[PDB]
Amino acid sequence: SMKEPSQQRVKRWGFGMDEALKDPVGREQFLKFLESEFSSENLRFWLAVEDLKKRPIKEVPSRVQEIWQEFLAPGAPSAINLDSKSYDKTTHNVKEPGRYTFEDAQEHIYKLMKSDSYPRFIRSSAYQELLQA
Amino acid sequence: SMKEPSQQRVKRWGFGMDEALKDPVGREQFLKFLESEFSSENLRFWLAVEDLKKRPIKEVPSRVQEIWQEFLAPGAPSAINLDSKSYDKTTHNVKEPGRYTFEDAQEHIYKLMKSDSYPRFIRSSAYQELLQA
Ligand SMILES: [Cl-]
Repeated sequence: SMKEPSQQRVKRWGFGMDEALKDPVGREQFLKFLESEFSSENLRFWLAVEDLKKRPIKEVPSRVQEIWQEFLAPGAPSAINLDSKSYDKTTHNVKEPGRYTFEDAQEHIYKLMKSDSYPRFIRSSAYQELLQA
Repeated sequence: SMKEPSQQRVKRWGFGMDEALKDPVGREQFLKFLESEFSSENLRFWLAVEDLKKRPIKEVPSRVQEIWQEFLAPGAPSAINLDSKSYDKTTHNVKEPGRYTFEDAQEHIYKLMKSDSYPRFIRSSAYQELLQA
């Protein structure tokens, strides 16, 4: 059987959330507390996403839908609150898997073009000749 | 046959990149210009991602892979430059479709637990009782 956690081990859980989460007993105690006050949805969602990262790839589509059904869908039994930006991204990912793969890259490239490609075009002889016409 | 773009139309492309892009003759001219100076990869990538967002969903995985191959894979013929953050997110999405569906939400929730769930656990009787006894 497991040995009683030492004083130092228990104290170390109060040094930061990562400390508590990496210790399996610390993590158990953190969750048990939150359940006792009906406030565990956030940690349970975090743990469900951690589990998602380890699953075999062919399982991902069904597991993604399970997490959405449990935590984020309409009427979800463990509903969590997100900021609008992160909610929006998530819904698009769940409902349109793969479609938004390049979303952050595309926003980066759009911003660059506004500062480089497009201003060069407006300055070009090609554009001036179309103005004339 | 098409008529020559009026002076008013050509002028309009100068009120913002969005104006140039939504006019299909403006888009054509912008691209033609960038190709003449060998700097069109950024717009070509942008246009490929716009196209992706219109494709049927069953076609999205193969199309995602085709965009990765043309602009982003090793030795891509139309290689683009991204910032590290964008490139990391993109690679994960391409190589592990679906797995990072909840990335931004999980980060939101992780940071929230640092300010809410975690402190509540440490100040609880449950934790403080352990420490004492
Ligand atoms: Cl409290």
